[PDB]
Amino acid sequence: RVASGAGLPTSRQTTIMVTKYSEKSPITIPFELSAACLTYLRETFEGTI
Amino acid sequence: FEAIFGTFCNRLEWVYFLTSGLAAAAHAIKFHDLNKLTTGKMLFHVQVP
Repeated sequence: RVASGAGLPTSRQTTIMVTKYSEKSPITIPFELSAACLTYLRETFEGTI
Repeated sequence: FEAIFGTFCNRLEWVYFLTSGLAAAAHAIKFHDLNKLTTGKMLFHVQVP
């Protein structure tokens, strides 16, 4: 603000306290696995190569 | 007045393949990848005298 003249109407206030709210925006993406993949992943076989 | 005299267990006859006479007719092979196999083939090439 600027110091004004003799009696011109000017602002009194300092440090206005406006508040901002957050805007949400979730993001989503799926990934997939098949039954055979899980069978050969965890239930490992002590069999051959 | 009820009494329970005893608990008895049946002794089964454990039988194994390689101990039997029928095993003589069989050449015994253990091969884990059999689940993959579709059709095992043998092919002979003979020449008649």
